[PDB]
Amino acid sequence: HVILEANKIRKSYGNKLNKQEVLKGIDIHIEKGEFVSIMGASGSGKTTLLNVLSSIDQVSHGTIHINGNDMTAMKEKQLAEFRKQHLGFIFQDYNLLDTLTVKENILLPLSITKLSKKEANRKFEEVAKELGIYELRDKYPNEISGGQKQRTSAGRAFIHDPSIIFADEPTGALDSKSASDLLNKLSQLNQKRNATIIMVTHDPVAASYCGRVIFIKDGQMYTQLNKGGQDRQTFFQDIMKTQGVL
Amino acid sequence: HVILEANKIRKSYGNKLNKQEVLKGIDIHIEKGEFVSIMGASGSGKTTLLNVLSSIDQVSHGTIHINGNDMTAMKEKQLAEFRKQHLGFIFQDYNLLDTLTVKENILLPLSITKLSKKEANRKFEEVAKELGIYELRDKYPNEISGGQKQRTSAGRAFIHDPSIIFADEPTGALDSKSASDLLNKLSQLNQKRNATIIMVTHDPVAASYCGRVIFIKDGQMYTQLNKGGQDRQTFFQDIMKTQGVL
Amino acid sequence: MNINQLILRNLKKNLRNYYLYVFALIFSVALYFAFVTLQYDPAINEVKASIKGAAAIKTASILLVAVVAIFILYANTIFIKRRSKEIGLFQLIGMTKHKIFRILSAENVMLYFGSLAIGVAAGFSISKLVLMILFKIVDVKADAKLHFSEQALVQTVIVFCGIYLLIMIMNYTFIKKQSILSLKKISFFQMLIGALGIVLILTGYYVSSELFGGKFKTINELFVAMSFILGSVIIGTFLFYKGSVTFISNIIRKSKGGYLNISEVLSLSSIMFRMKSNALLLTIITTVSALAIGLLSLAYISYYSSEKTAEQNVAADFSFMNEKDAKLFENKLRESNISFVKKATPVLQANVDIANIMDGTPKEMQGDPGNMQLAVVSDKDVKGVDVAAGEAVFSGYTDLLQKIMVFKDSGVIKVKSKHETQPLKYKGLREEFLVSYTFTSGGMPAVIVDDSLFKQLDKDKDPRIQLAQSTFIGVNVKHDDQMEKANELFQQVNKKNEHLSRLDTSAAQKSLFGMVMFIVGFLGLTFLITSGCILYFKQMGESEDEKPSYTILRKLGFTQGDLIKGIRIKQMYNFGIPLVVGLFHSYFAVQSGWFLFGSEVWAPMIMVMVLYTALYSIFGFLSVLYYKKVIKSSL
Amino acid sequence: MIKAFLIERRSWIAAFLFQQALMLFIAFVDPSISFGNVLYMVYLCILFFIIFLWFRYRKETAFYKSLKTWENNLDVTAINEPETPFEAMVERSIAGQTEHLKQTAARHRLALENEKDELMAWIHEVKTPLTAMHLIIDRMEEKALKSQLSYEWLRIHLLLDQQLHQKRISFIENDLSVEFIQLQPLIFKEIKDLQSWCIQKGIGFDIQLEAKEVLSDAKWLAFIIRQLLTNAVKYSEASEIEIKSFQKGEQTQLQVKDCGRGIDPKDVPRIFDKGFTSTTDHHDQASTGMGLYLAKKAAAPLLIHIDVESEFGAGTVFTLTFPIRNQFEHVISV
Amino acid sequence: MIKAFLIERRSWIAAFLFQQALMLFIAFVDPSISFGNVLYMVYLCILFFIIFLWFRYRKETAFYKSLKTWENNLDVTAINEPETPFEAMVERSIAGQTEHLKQTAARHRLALENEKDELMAWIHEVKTPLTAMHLIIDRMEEKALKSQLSYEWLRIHLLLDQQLHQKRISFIENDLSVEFIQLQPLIFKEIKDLQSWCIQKGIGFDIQLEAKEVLSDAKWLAFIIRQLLTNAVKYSEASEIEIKSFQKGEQTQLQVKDCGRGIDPKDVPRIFDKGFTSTTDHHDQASTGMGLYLAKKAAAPLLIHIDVESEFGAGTVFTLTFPIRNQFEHVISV
Ligand SMILES: Nc1ncnc2c1ncn2[C@@H]1O[C@H](COP(=O)(O)OP(=O)(O)OP(O)(O)=S)[C@@H](O)[C@H]1O
Ligand SMILES: Nc1ncnc2c1ncn2[C@@H]1O[C@H](COP(=O)(O)OP(=O)(O)OP(O)(O)=S)[C@@H](O)[C@H]1O
Repeated sequence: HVILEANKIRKSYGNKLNKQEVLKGIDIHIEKGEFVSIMGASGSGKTTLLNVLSSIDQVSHGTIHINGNDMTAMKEKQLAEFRKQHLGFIFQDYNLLDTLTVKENILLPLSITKLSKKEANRKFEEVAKELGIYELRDKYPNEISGGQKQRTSAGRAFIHDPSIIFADEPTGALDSKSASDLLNKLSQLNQKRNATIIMVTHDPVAASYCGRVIFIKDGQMYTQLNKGGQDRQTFFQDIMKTQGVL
Repeated sequence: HVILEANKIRKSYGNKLNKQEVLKGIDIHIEKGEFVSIMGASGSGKTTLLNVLSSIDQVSHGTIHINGNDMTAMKEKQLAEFRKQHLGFIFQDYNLLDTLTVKENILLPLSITKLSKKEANRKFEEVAKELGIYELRDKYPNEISGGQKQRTSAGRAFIHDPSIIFADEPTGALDSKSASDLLNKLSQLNQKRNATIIMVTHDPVAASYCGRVIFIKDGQMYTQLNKGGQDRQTFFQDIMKTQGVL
Repeated sequence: MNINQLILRNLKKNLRNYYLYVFALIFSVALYFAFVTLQYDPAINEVKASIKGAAAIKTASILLVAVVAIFILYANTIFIKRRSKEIGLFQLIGMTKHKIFRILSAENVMLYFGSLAIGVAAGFSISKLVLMILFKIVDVKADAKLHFSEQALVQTVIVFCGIYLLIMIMNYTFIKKQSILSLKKISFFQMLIGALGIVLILTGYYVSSELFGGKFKTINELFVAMSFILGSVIIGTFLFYKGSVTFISNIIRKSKGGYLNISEVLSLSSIMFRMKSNALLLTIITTVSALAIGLLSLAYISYYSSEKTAEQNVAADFSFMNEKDAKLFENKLRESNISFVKKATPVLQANVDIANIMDGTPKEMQGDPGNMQLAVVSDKDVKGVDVAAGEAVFSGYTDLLQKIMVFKDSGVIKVKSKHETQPLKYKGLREEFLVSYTFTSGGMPAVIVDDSLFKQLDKDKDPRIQLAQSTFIGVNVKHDDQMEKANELFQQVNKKNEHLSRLDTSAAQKSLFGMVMFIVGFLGLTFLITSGCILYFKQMGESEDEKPSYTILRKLGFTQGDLIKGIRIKQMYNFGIPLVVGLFHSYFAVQSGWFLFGSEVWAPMIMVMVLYTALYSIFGFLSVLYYKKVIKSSL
Repeated sequence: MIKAFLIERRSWIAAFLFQQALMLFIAFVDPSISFGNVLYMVYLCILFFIIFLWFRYRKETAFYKSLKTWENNLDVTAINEPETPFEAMVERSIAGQTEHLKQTAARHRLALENEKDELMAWIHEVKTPLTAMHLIIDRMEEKALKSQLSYEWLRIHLLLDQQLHQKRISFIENDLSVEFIQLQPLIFKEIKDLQSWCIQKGIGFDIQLEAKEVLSDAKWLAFIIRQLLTNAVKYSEASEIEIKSFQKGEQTQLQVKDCGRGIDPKDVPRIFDKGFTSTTDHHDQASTGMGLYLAKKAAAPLLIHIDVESEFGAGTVFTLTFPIRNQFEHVISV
Repeated sequence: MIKAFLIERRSWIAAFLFQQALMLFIAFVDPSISFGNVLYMVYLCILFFIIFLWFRYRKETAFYKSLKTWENNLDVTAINEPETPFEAMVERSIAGQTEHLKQTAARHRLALENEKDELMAWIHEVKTPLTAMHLIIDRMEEKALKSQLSYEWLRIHLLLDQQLHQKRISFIENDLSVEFIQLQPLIFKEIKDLQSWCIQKGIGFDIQLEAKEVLSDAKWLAFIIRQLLTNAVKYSEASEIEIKSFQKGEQTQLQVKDCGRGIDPKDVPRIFDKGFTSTTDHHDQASTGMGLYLAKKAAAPLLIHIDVESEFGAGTVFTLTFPIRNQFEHVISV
C-alpha cells in the first residue's frame, strides 16, 4: 500500500548569486495500482517533480520512500540496481536504436538477465499482441509510422515487468487517433498487471483517462479529484472547469 | 491590409514508406495591426505551420503572399535576406548568446544598417526603458532571471522595426507572475506602435489577451472567435466554452 | 540477442567518422618502427666517432615515446566524445557502467589493433630512406639493405600495448563522469597579471640583448643572467597566455560602445573567452619549439665549423711526435715520392706577462703573471709577418676562449721576465700556428720574435716545465694530388695511432655532429607536426561545442557567408598569435648561440621559419574547412 | 560504379603507369642506373598513386551518384549542392529545364481545387432554398397533384443529396468511422423518407430481421441503402417489399424480397458495371445512373460486401455484409 | 574557360609534381642511381605531359560547352552521344524527369476536362426535372401558398439558369455567336418568366427605349439583359426602372436607369470587383458574383462595357454599353 510516498520535498536551482526555488513543500501519497496523473500549466515544475520522484535528481530537503525503502540515503550502485529492478520509464520523445529491428530493440532490456530465449520470445509475443504491433517484428524503425514507433517505445517499458512505471507527456508527437489508441491501451494494461502508471501531462482530455487527477500551480499542489463512477465525459467536464477556475 | 495571404497550404514529412502529411488545406487571412493566436494541441501542426509561413521550411503545395510578395519564388538567399530584414522572431527557449552583454545582444540586428553610435544608443535606451530591464545593461545572461531573459529577447525582436513578429509560446518556461508581466508588456508594446503578432500556444490563459483566436485540429482549422468589446474575463470564458466544445 | 552482434553492427556502421584516429595511429606507429629498426640494424656501426653510435638512439626513443603517447591521448577524444547520448540511453535502459565500458572497449581494441597491424607494414616500406639519409649526412657509403629486425617489432608492440593500457583509464574516467543527462566579467587582478606578464617578457628580451651585446664580460656575471633570463621568459610567457590576452582584448572590446556585428562578436568573444581556458599547453609548445630550433642551429654551426677547427688542431698537414717514428716515416716516405717540407722548428717555453693587458677588471690575474709556459719562435721559420723591434702580434682567434679570455686592445705587452721587460705594440695580424694543440694545452696564441731574443730566452733557461721534444716535427705536403694513399699509409704506419693527422681528425667531429643533427632534426620535425595537429583537434572540439549559436543566428537569416567570414578571421587570429610568439622566442634563442661561437650564418633559420609557418597555415586551413562543414549542416 | 570511375579516369592512370614502365625499362639497360635499386622508387610511387586514387574516387563519386539516385523515383530536391565547376553546370541546366513544367503543373492543380471549392459552395447554396420549399410544401392538402409535386421534390432532393455525396466522395479519404450501430432507427427514419413513392406505386414494405448489428460509417450506409432500396423499387412494381435480414454464416443477408418484375437473368452480370442504368424505363435518364458506379467505387474502403441474386418475375435479392467484433483491428493492421 | 578545367583538374597535377619530386629526391640521396640522366628525362616527361593535358582539355571542355549550349537552346541534339557513363547518367536523368513532368501535367489537364464534362451532363439532366416541376406547378388555384411556392421556384430556377451559364463560360470562348435580336419580344419574355416576381413584389418598370436594337448571341443576349434586369431587381424595388437607350459615345449605351436606391458614390469604383456581391442586401451574397465579372470578361470580346452613370436616390443608370453595330463585327470575328 502507498507504494510511493513523499514528505516536504524541496528543490532549488542556481548557485550563490542566482537562486530560484521551484519546488516549495510538495506532499504526495500516490497509492498502489492507481493510474494517477499530474496536471498544470507549463513551467510550473512538473518534469522536475518527475526527476526527483525517480531519483534521477537529488533533493535539497525531503524524504521519498518507495516500498518500505528510502531513496535519499543510498549510493549510486544500489540506486541503479533498484532503478532497474523496480522502475520503468517512458518519455515524450521515443529513443529507439535504428541499428536494430523492432524485435530485438524491444527485447534488449531482458536479454542480459541470463534467461532462456524462449521465455523472452513468448513474453515479447504477449506484449506485441496486446499492443497490436506483432506484424512489424522484422522491420527497421526507419520504415514505420510514428504511432507504431511510440507504441514500440511504450512496449519496451513493459517487457521487464516493472513494479512502478513513470512517464512524461506521451502524446506530444502523436496524432489524435494514435493518442486515443495509446491512452486506451495504457488504461487496459492498468488492471491486467497491477502497475502504477504515473503520467505527467498538461492536457485535459489526456488526463480524462486517469482517476486521481492532482493539480499543481507554481510548486505547490492545490486540489484532488477522483473518478467515482463517472463515464469519462462528465469527468472531463469537471476537470476542465476546475482548471478554468484557476 | 491583408499582410499574410495563404491558399490551401500543404506540407508533408517523410518519404516512400513513411510519408505523412501534416498540413491539409490551410487558408490564412491576417490584417494589419491584429493580434492573432492559433490555439492547437500537443500533436497538431503548430510548429510546422510557424516554420512554413516564416520561410524556414518549405510547403509541398500552395502559395503565400507576405506584404504582396510571392514567398514561394525565391530559392534560398533572397529568402534569408527577406527573413532577416523584415521578420522578427521570439522563441520558447534559448535565444541569447552566452558570451554577450544584454546591450550588445539586443543591438546586434541593428549593426547591419550601420546606424552610427548615438542614434543606436538612443533607440536602445528608449526600447529598454519600456520593458524595464534598462538597469541590467552590463550583466551577462548567466546572472539574470528567466523572465528578464524573455524580456531581453522581446527587446531584441522589437528593436529593428519589423513587419510581422513570429512568436512561439513565449510564456512556456516562466511562472505565473512573470507570465502575466511579459504578456502585459507585449500588449502595451503592440498598443503603443502597430506591431502584428502571430503566436501559437496551447493555454487559454495566454491567448485571452489576444484579439482573435483560431482553433486548429490535425492540420485543419476550425471555428474562429473575435474579442470585440468584452473585457478579458468574458473573452477568456468564451475561449473556455469553445475549447470545451471539442 | 547476442551483445557481440551489437558490437559488430556498431563498429560496422560507425567506422565512417574515425579516419583521423586511424591516420594518427598509423603515422605514429610508422615513425616509431622506422626509428627503432634504424637502431637495431647491424650496419649502423659503419660510422666512426667517439660515441657508440647506437647509444644515442635509446635516449631518443625515450624522448619520442612520451611525444607519441601524448599525441594519441589527445587524439582519443575524437573517438570518445561522440558517445554521450548512447551512454545515457544505455543507463536509462538499465545496463550498468561496466557493461558500457566493455562494449566501448571492444570496438576500441578492434580499431587500435587493426591500425597497429597496418602500421608495422608501412614502416618497413620506408625503413630504407631514413638509413640512406643517415649515411648521406655522415658520408659513409657502403650499401643500403632492407632488414626486418624482429626486436624492433617486439619493442613497438610492447610500447603501444602499454600506451593503450594507459588510454583505457581515460576511457573509464569519461564513462564514469556521465549521467542520464537529457538524451564572467573581469576583476582588477587580471589587469595586474597581464601587465606583469608583458613587462617580464619585455625585460627578459632586453636583458638578453645586453648579454651578447658585449656586457657581462666576467665568468661570475653569466650564470646569474642565464638563470634569470630563463625563469623570466618562462614565467612571462605563462602569464601572457593566462591573462595578457584578455587584458589586451578588453581594450578593443570596450573601445566600441557595445555595438558589434557578426565578425567581431565571433572572433573577439571566442579569442577572449577561450585563449585563457588552456594556458599550460601553449607555453610548453612554444618554449619547446624555440629550444629545438636553437639546438638544431647550434648543431649545424658546430658541424660546419669542422675543417677550420681540424686545421687549427693539426698545425701542419701531417703531425708527428716520436723522433724515432719520425725518422722511420722519413725512411718510408721515399717510396711515397712526395715533396716533404718537414722542419725541426725549435720552440722554447719563454715566459711573458699579459696581466697588464686586461681591459676588464684587475682581479683577473690568471695563474702566473710572468712565469707562464708561453712559446716563442725565431724569424727564420716564418717570414710572412714583418714586425719591427719592440712590437708583437697575437696569433689566434679562439672563439670558445674569446667568450671568456679577452685581451686589451691597447694593452702594452710588458714581458715580465726575470730581470728585463720588452714593451710591444700591436700593428699586424696573423693566424698561423707553428705548434700542435697537445703542447699548447688550453690554447696559447703564437708569438713570433727575432732569433736573438729566442737565443737569449733559451740561454736564460728558467727552471720551468718544458715540452718533451722542442723542435716540433711537422711536415707539409705539396698540391693536393696523393691525399688518400698518404692517409692509408700513415694509418698503417702508426698502428698504435699515438700520432696526429688532419684528414683523420677532420672526420670524427663531422660524424658526431651529423649524428646530433640527425637526432635533433627528426625529433623536432615529429614534435612540430604533433603540436600543429593538437591545435586542429582542439578547434574541432570547440566547433562541436558551439552548434546551437549557428542553429540560431541562421533562423534570423544571416546566410552562411557571414558566418564563414567570421570563422576565417577567428582561425587567423587563433593560429597567428602562438606562431608569432614562437617566432620571436626562437629568434632571440638562436641569436644567443652564435655569439658564444664565431660568425653568423643566417642560412638555416629562414628555411626553418618558413616550414614553421607553412605547417600552421595548412592546419588552419583544414580547421576552417571543418568549421564550414559543421555550419552548413546546422539548419 | 567503380568500373565507371576507372573507365573515365583511364587516361591519367595510363600516363602514370607508362612513366613508371619507362622508368623501369630505361633503368634495366644502362649500367649507370642499377636496375635492382629502381624497384624501390617505383614501389613508393605506386603506393602514393594508389592512395591518391582512393581519396580522389571517394571525393569525386558523390554528385553523379546522387543524380542517379534521383533518376526516376522521387525527391526533385535530392540534388546536392555543387562544389566543382562542372557540377554547377548540371544543376543549373536541370533547374532551367524543369521550372516550366513545375509552374504549369502547379497552376493547373490550383485551378482544379478552386473549381471543386466553388462547386461545393454552389451545391450548399442550392440546398438551402430547396429546404425552404420543402418547409412550405409541408402544408398542402390535395391528393393527385400532391403526389406528383411531392414525387418530383423527392427525386430532386435525392439527386441533390447524391451530388453532395459525390462531392464528398471527392475527398472521402478523411471521414472513416467504425462503431456499433443498430438498424431499427435508421430503417424507421429512411422509411419516413420513402413514403410518397410507395403511395403512388402501391408498394408495401415488411420488416422481419434477425441481426441488427452494423459496423461501418453512418452517412455512407444511409446513402447505400438508398442506392439499393431505390434501385429495387425502381425495378419493383406493386410489390410488398419483404426487407429481411438472416444471419447466414458470417454475413447477414439483408434480402429485399419483392414480387415485381425483377431483372432478367440475361442481364444480371451488368447490373453493377460502369454507370449502370435500367434501359427498360425511359424516365431513368432523370436518374443519374452514376449512383451505382460511385457505390461500386466507394464500397471498397468501408468494408461492406454486396451479394445479389436476381431473377425475372421473382424480383432481386440484395445483401450487405458486416464484420465481426474481432475484425476492426486489421483496419489498422491489414 | 581554361580556368575552370584547371581548377577541377588540380589534384592530378599535384600528384604528378609530387611523384616527380619524390623520385628526384630518392635519386639525389642514392649514390648508386645517377642524377643527370634522371633530371634530363624528367624534363622530357614534363614536356610530354603538357601535350596530353592539352588533348584532355580540348575533349572534356568541348563536351561541357555542348551541355552549356543545350542549357539555353531549343534543340536536344546539342548534347553529344554519351561515351563515358557520367554523361550518360546526366542525360538519362534529364530525359526521365522531363518525361515524368510532362506526363503528370497532361494527366491533370485531362482529369479537369473530364470533370467539367461530367458536370455539364449532370446539369442538363437535372435541369430537365425543373422544367417538369414548372409544368406540374402551373395548375393550382390557391393564392398565398401557391404564390410563395412560385417565389421559391423562381429563386431556384433563376439560380440554376444563372450558374449553368456560369458553367458554360468555361467554353464560351469556342461557343461565341452573334446575331440580330429586337429588344421587345425578349424583354417581354424577361417580364413573363419574372411575371411571378412582377405580380408578387409589384416592382415597377419603364421602357423608354430610344434605341430599339441590341446584338449578341440570342440566349447570351437574353442572359446579359436579364442579368442587368435581375441585378436591378435585387437592387431596386417598387421604382420606375427607366430602361432607356440613347447612344452616348461610340457604344450603343443601354441607359438602363432604375429609380431605386442606386449605387452609393463612395462604392462606385468597388462594384467591379471579382465575385461582386452587394453585401448591403443579403440576397445579393447568394449570387456567385461572376455575373458582372463574367459579363465583363466574356464582354471583352463582346465589347460590352458596364458603364455606371450612377446617382444616389434617383437610381443607378445601368449603362450596359453594347458597342455600336459596327463594333459588333469584332464580336462576330471572335
Ligand atoms: N537546469 C534546469 N533544469 C530545469 N529547469 C531549469 C533549470 N534551470 C532553470 N530552470 C527553470 O526552472 C523552471 C523549472 O520548470 P520545469 O520543472 O521544467 O517545469 P516544466 O517546464 O513545466 O516541465 P516541462 O519541461 O514542460 S515537461 C523553468 O522555468 C526552467 O526554465
Ligand atoms: N523531421 C521532423 N521534425 C519534426 N517533426 C516531424 C518530423 N517528421 C515528422 N514530424 C512530425 O511533425 C509533428 C511535429 O509537430 P508539429 O506538427 O510541427 O507542431 P507541434 O506538435 O505543435 O510542435 P510543438 O513541439 O508541440 S510546439 C509530429 O507529428 C511529428 O511526428
